[PDB]
Amino acid sequence: GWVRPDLGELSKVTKVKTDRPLPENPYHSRARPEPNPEVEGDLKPARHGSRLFFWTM
Amino acid sequence: MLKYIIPTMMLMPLTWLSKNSMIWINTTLHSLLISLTSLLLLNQFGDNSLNFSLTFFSDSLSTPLLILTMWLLPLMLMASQHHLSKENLARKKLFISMLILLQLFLIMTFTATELIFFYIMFEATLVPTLIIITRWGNQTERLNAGLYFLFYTLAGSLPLLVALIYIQNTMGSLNFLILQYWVQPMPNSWSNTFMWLACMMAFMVKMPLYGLHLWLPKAHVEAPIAGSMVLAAILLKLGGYGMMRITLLLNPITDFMAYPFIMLSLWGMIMTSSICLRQTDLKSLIAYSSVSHMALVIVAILIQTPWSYMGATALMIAHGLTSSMLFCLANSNYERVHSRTMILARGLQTLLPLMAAWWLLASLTNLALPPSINLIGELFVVMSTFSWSNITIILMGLNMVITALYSLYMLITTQRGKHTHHINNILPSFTRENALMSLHMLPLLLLSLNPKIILGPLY
Ligand SMILES: CCCCCCCCCCCCCCCCCC(=O)OC[C@H](COP(=O)([O-])OC[C@H](O)COP(=O)([O-])OC[C@H](COC(=O)CCCCCCCCCCCCCCCCC)OC(=O)CCCCCCCCCCCCCCCCC)OC(=O)CCCCCCCCCCCCCCCCC
Ligand SMILES: CCCCCCCCCCCCCCCCCC(=O)OC[C@H](COP(=O)([O-])OC[C@H](O)COP(=O)([O-])OC[C@H](COC(=O)CCCCCCCCCCCCCCCCC)OC(=O)CCCCCCCCCCCCCCCCC)OC(=O)CCCCCCCCCCCCCCCCC
Ligand SMILES: CCCCCCCCCCCCCCCCCC(=O)OC[C@H](COP(=O)([O-])OCC[N+](C)(C)C)OC(=O)CCCCCCCCCCCCCCCCC
Repeated sequence: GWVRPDLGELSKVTKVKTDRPLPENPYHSRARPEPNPEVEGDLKPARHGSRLFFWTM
Repeated sequence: MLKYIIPTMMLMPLTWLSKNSMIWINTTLHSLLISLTSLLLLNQFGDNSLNFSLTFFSDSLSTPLLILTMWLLPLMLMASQHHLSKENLARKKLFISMLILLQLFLIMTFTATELIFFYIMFEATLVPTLIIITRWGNQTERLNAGLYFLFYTLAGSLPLLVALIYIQNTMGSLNFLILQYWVQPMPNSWSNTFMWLACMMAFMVKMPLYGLHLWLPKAHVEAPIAGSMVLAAILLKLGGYGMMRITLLLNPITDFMAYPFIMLSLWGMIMTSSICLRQTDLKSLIAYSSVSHMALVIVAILIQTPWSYMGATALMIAHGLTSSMLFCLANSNYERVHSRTMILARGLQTLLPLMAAWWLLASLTNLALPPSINLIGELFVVMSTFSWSNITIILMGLNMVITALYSLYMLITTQRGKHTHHINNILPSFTRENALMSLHMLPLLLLSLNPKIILGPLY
């Protein structure tokens, strides 16, 4: 009573019902480094300008 | 200080839009108006310096140098308009532009509130001076003299740039007003020894120090007359101004770093006056006299007492006027005999009596005749160096004897004796020449009446 698969069937992506748990960390990665802080705030003008030796703007 | 910078820049369209017969008269007139306006800087106070802006200020040291600088431009235009009479109109306007631009650099060199602005203006004053010497100088040696003038100053001043940027990174500022209150003691180390050298050797070259003065009797001789006037009257005093600013920061290491340079200048004022005793070139005699006079200003800054600073700034102003007049007298004879040889034209009092009176008065101010400010500055430096060490009176007195000797030897050689027979193009003194001599001498004599405006920040 076995039926041979048609052209296209054995390459289908099928879904599998399992009882084992999903691997939560399969790469065994350690804790990632904390990122650098983002920039926040409103952008104020430069305090007394460029501060390049005598340039007052 | 912007009310003096803007008219000096407006002298550029005033000299390029003038009519071709009017380019001397207009620049002379309006530079005399700027020199009249220069007297507003005498708003000085006993406690505070006249502090204009974040960029410009003027204490009682920079103010006489400013008034002398703004007074020197019309006199340079009067001195230099006869030998540049046959010049192209465009090259004549370029010469006047270089003079105006050198004044423009100097008047914001002395008023620089921050020290790297002082450095930029201070080394900016090389370029119009170099162009004047190497372009409108007369003989072959002007190119070599421009090389020596450029490459002593930059060799001295490029360590000064690293020193000032180091102070900018350490103190946080090169504002002189802030550094009057944030100055820290500079202790003994080799790092601070080379700090002292980098802060001082540029100004030692510009004074000039004895042993480093070899740019000067070629740059002052091979320049034209306006170049010789500005080099003798202002550009040597840039060095003393920079010393009096920068020795705020160099304590207490100056109290033993000064000894070799005090020896060099106390012996150089003897040796260069002795050199003046045996000069054949009159213009070189005035050059080595300038070295001999600036040696005392170096000693007075390095001993850093109040009497020494007062005498040094008085002697700087007095020597500016006196040496500018001596170069102009030398030019007044060079435009007749076409030679700088001092023994050639003799007996000139028999031919030019009032010009010989101007020779007499400039030789008397050169030998520091009281009550001239020459003698005031000379005398205060001698008081302070005597309080420094009692044995320096030997060198100061021997210098004064040799100074009187070469001053009156110059006078007797050029003016007295039998006149030279084969010279017959000795014209009478022009009104321009006598007016130039009087505009040097009469402020120098009127400053004996009220001498407190040339005695610096600590009168
Ligand atoms: C209602 C709406 C409208 C309202 C309008 C209100 C205003 C009405 C007037 C409108 C016009 C305004 C014009 C500009 C304002 C004045 C700026 C000024 O004087 O700054 C002083 C500035 C700092 O002095 P301050 O006392 O602290 O400030 C006073 C003000 O508060 C200055 O204010 P500040 O604190 O904001 O200044 C900012 C800052 C202040 O500066 C700083 O923080 C210090 C750094 C300055 C530069 C240093 C460079 C050093 C190396 C270069 C050396 C150059 C040598 C000089 C030139 C040589 C020949 C080209 O300036 C800069 O960063 C700009 C750089 C310098 C340019 C100045 C403007 C020039 C405009 C015209 C150019 C014409 C040619 C002039 C010659 C070219 C060079 C200037 O001084 C200088 O820069 C010295 C030079 C003088 C500047 C030029 C004078 C302007 C007028 C020129 C007319 C004559 C031309 C003659 C013919 C051409 C030349 C042959
Ligand atoms: C603010 C108001 C001020 C008012 C008062 C002004 C104070 C004095 C200012 C300057 C004075 C000298 C300028 C004139 C002489 C130079 C040109 C010349 O040779 O003329 C000869 C000529 C007459 O001779 P000439 O026979 O026709 O022709 C000349 C000969 O070919 C050949 O000539 P020569 O060899 O036969 O004759 C030259 C003769 C030759 O004799 C000498 O060279 C000997 C002089 C040195 C030894 C004696 C004096 C020693 C020191 C003591 C005096 C000062 C202190 C006194 C106080 C008491 C003690 C503390 O020298 C004199 O006669 C000069 C007399 C005045 C001497 C002043 C000191 C000069 C010595 C060098 C500097 C010394 C330290 C500075 C002293 C500063 C005092 C203010 O004179 C005139 O035509 C005069 C022209 C106009 C002169 C105006 C002077 C002031 C102008 C200032 C304008 C702005 C302010 C407004 C006030 C105006 C008031 C009038
Ligand atoms: C006129 C011609 C001759 C001009 C002579 C000019 C002066 C001579 C000495 C100049 C030394 C170089 C500039 C030093 C600037 C000092 C700044 C500073 O922070 O110093 C402390 C610093 C200290 O280092 P630091 O600042 O990194 O460390 C902090 C300070 N401590 C050490 C306390 C922790 O000094 C130096 O780093 C080195 C200073 C000496 C450098 C020697 C090299 C130059 C040798 C002399 C050359 C002279 C000209 C020769 C050519 C002439 C023409 C052909």
